[PDB]
Amino acid sequence: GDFVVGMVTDSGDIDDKSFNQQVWEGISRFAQENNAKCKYVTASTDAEYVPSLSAFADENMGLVVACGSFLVEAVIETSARFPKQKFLVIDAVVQDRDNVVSAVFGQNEGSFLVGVAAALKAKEAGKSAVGFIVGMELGMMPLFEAGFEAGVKAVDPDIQVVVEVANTFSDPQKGQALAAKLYDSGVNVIFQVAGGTGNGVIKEARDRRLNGQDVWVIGVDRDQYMDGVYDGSKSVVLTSMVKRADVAAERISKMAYDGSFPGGQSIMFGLEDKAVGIPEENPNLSSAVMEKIRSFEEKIVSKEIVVPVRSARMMN
Ligand SMILES: O=c1[nH]cnc2c1ncn2[C@@H]1O[C@H](CO)[C@@H](O)[C@H]1O
Repeated sequence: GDFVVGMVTDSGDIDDKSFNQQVWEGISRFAQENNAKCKYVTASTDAEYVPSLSAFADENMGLVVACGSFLVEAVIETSARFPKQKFLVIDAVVQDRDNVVSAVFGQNEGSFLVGVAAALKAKEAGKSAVGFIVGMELGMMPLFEAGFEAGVKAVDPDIQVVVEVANTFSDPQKGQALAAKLYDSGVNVIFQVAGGTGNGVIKEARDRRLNGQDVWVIGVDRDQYMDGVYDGSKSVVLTSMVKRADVAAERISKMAYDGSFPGGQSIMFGLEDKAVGIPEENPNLSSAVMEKIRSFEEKIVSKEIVVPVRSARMMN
């Protein structure tokens, strides 16, 4: 009865205020605007990955969307079994499948920009360390730390980045504990790249500011400024590393619907497509800080500066 897009995620939550929420929102917009339909399913454990993709393929969906590095192995296999079914992989790469499109993001380039903002706010308070909390480090996740460190060092090579890994994208309690550990050490800015877990990092920052501690958090995926309002007016969110997975999902769903699915291609959504970067409006960033950030953004887009894909501590 309708062209249908089906989303399979490893997360039990599409309202994570971040990544899964952006993907579902993009699929939802495509459906609403094109008189089509959509649905999703959660694959909590990997024993569910293959059967979940298979069921959708068995219903002859217009497009099957798989989110994240965890589902890659299952997509690689399943796409070969259903050569006529179109699949879209977000946040990972699949090769040798003419029925699969891989959407990847230049998140190292966008993270460079919030690294500049972080280093400037830290210097403002005489701090020589900033924090970074990441959900997991598999797949393309290391790009966030690589770019964040690069942006911080571009401002002041002496500022250290202190890293904490949660090893989960769905545990806010853990996010809060790791944020408390970093803030208790004297850090005043933390960039969180942790999906649902990250909501706990934002909560901890809100609680600290409420009681007079001059701390900040940088959000991810969505513009999380409102998520950080703690006293009715002010927000603890300095800025956010926005990642338009919604645009990717919506646009590729439309290509599938129209017959122009770019099967077998990896499409990079980067800083020049405005697919990653910071929000257009930033109440907590001064015009001077904004100028510095846009200056760097221009050099990255022109390739005058190339942002690494792995941080110093992860390189030989
Ligand atoms: O549930 C998830 N499954 C896989 N990856 C995720 C999930 N949530 C978040 N990310 C990854 O972490 C980054 C920051 O939130 C997201 O951009 C995405 O790359």
